Amino acid sequence: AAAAAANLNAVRETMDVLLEISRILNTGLDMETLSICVRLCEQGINPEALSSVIKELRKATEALK
Amino acid sequence: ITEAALVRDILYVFQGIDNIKMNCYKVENLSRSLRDTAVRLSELGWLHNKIRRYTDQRSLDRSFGLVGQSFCAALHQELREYYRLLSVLHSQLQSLTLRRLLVWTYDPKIRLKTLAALVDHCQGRKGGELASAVHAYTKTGDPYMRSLVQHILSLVSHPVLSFLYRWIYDGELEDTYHEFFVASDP
Amino acid sequence: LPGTLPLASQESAVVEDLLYVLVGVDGRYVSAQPLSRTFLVDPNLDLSIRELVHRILPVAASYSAVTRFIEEKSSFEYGQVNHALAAAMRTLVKEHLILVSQLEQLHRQGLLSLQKLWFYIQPAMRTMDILASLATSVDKGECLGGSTLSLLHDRSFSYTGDSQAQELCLYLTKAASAPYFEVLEKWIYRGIIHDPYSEFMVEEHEYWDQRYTIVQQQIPSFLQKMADKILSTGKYLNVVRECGEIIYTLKERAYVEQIEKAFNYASKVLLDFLM
Amino acid sequence: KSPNVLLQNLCCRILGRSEADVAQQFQYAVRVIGSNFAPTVERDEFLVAEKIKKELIRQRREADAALFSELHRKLHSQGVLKNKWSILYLLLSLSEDPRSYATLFAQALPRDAHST
Amino acid sequence: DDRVLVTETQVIRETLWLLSGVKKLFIFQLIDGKVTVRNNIIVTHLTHSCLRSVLEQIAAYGQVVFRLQEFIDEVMGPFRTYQAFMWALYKYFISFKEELAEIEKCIINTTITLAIVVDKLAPRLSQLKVLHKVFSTGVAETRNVVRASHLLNTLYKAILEYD
Amino acid sequence: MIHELLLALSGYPGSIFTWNKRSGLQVSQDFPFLHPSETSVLNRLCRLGTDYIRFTEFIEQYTLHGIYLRAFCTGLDSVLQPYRQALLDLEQEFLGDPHLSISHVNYFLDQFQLLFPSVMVVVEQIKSQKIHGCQILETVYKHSCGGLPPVRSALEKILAVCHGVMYKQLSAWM
Repeated sequence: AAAAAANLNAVRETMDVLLEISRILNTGLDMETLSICVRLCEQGINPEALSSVIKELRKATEALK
Repeated sequence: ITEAALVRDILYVFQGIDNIKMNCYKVENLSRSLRDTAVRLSELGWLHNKIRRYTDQRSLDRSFGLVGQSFCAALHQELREYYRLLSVLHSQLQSLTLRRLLVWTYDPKIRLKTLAALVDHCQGRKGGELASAVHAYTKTGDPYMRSLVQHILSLVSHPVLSFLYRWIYDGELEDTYHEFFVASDP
Repeated sequence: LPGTLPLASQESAVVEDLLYVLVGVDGRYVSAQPLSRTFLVDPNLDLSIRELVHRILPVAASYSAVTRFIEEKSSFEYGQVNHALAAAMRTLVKEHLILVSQLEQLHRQGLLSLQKLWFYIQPAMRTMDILASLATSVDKGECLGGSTLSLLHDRSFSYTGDSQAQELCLYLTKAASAPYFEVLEKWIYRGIIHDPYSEFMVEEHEYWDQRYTIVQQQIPSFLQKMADKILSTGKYLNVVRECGEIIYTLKERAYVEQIEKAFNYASKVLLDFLM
Repeated sequence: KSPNVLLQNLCCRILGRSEADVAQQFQYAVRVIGSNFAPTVERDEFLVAEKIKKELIRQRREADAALFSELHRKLHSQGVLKNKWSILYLLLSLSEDPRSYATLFAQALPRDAHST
Repeated sequence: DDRVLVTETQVIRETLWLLSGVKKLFIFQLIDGKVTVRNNIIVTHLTHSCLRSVLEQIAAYGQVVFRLQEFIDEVMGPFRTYQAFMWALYKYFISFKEELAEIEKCIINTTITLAIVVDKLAPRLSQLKVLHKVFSTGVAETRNVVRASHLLNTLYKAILEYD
Repeated sequence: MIHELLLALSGYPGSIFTWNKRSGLQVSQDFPFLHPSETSVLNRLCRLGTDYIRFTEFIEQYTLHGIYLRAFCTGLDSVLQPYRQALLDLEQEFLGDPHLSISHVNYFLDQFQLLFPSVMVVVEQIKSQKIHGCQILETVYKHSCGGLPPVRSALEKILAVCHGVMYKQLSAWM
């Protein structure tokens, strides 16, 4: 109806602002990957643990390339 | 008197507009633990006056020169930012408290400490003699001040290097106000 | 009037009053006394509290002597070293003001008991105990210039087994030495000596052994090994000029080796200039 | 979705593969994420903010340090984000400088003082 | 005192009609050949007086376009000069009308408010003010040879002023 | 009240922001809904509105005569263009999030607050000394050697278009 379209707008905003904080900080993330890391952080997950993973899978994708 | 009410007036004393009234901003009840922290916070707003009076008294007379403008018009780019901080702080008042302000406004307690003491060391200096008295603030060593004043010098010394690059390649000095160190005789 | 207040509840009044004294502002019951600061607590208070209050205050008294070291040793008439020492000694004060903010916001939910407080500030009771010892040992014997860079190199050697106050006293001397090592790279790679305040180890005058002479006091006491090659390096650069990067590290001599690489060239341009 | 199926999308975004191909890495990602799920430090967005400004100032980029302060307020303005501490704690960690000591400065509280 | 409390977008549509030269509008009700704002118009904001201020300016522009439309009307319903003069004026209006009409498209189908449509129409409300002075000398005047000579000579004089 | 103000800064005065023929734009008196401390910043904000009104009133009046006065006003609107454009923007930012206060609105003007004041006496010297003819191309030039970078970059534009007249006449004669 309406309250189901007002929420899809307030999420496209926040997902557009977090993409600005992401580029001025020069994280290699992009709009597709960043939506995965946000969902995870909503359920409650150690960002000291989740960031060690991303700092590793990005560190192994080079040995294969 | 609620703590929130103090947070409402302090966000104005940071500008000059006065419970807190006007040299210390004597506040006039409430508990002693509140008056003391207000006093120091209110006084930061008083500094903002001393730096505002100069960029308003000298933006009036037209006999301050060409350097005294690039200085009086470089104390404003370092004030719009101080007006952006007051913007952010006001949006959260709708939560922040006194002890939370101290960390927020601990850094702009220094920039408003150098600028409010940079406009007193150069009071009657006009022309190049002012670009030589905002350079005697660079021999300080403090990595936070020596990288602030060494920027205002890069704006104040632009008009000086405008006569120089004129009086060297074309030899046509022109300054109705006597600023350049090369004085001509009619 | 705490005598008419219960035990388990009046504790909630001291913790939010004590949470202000650590900033510098006076308090409600635990007040400060005029001037090494002395404090007064209460005539009628529970003895099970006053003995623990006196265990928290030594981070405030050790703070009221650092914030007064910043607002004074920032005056120009103290050299280009006692300045950058007061700046790098200010960032820690900023991080100490954040640690008091996060306590008040955690105090609103009541999750902050007095016993819980004594454990939270422990990182602050060790740091603000180091700086309150340098700021009282740099002003005891009036130091400015090199003699303020020596003291930060011995007070970093005493904490050789702490590994926590040895990372700190390396962060200060790494930042309180950038001004000194910026006048040196002008005296070795060239002959000019700026030194607006009298702090450098080499001063000039106005037949040639009285031109430049070492000042003995203002020696960093970790360049004392090469106090003669520095003076001899620039001196050779001037008898030719008028005719026609360094970083500080501990247990690593990358700057002691960097000076020899320029003095070994300073002579090869003058000696060849006379042959 | 669930965090277990969601962790596998990540391994397919970073590494370009299908879930039938990359299963050794996803075996290593469950080892780290699992058993380290609960947050270990007290959560506050204030401290993490004063560390992204302190970092963009350290790179002589003083203009973006005052732009972040305007982007961090908009996050609160809309209000679709529950844990704003986590996503900033992560974006700060993956930050690279386009171009030492940290036991002196402010660190987060340990959560060991409380009986978790 | 009662007021109608009109919405916001409705004003811009009405303003476009005033620009078009149409009459009998719920706003800007003329009385004696002089368009004039009503008295009960108010928006949720703008304190009921600034609205009377901003509309009063646009009204001054309606007068410039209403009078010209009255002039073109009094030629349609063999001078060979006025009739040849309106065809130039009439030709200018069609093109001017297209820009105003186009804007109306972007209203029904992007946010649009008062302060935006005005600044978008700056290079038109400028060109329009000239006609209020060029035509003022073509209307203040009896013989058919002096009304056509004095008009045609006013242009060649008014152009040398703008060179 | 926001959209109310953004019109008062445009040249349309109302009940909240009365207009006086001598002093200029100013707030009427205390208002209960708003705080009593804001009554100052607005008065500091109106010191800018008074400039634009007294500008556009003079621009329209064209007053004295001469092409060099016509072209000066013709150019005077060009330097005044970024002021309008930067004002249209304020409404867009307020249309997005409804948590922005007058503080941010006052902050946005920033550059216009330090420019108008220095470009106000240039007009006053003209209307108070009957500066007729090409003598304007010096009265504006004697103020073009000012220190303020923003001003040094504003009047130079006006002198850049005012020269277009001389360059028109000069080539027509030579």
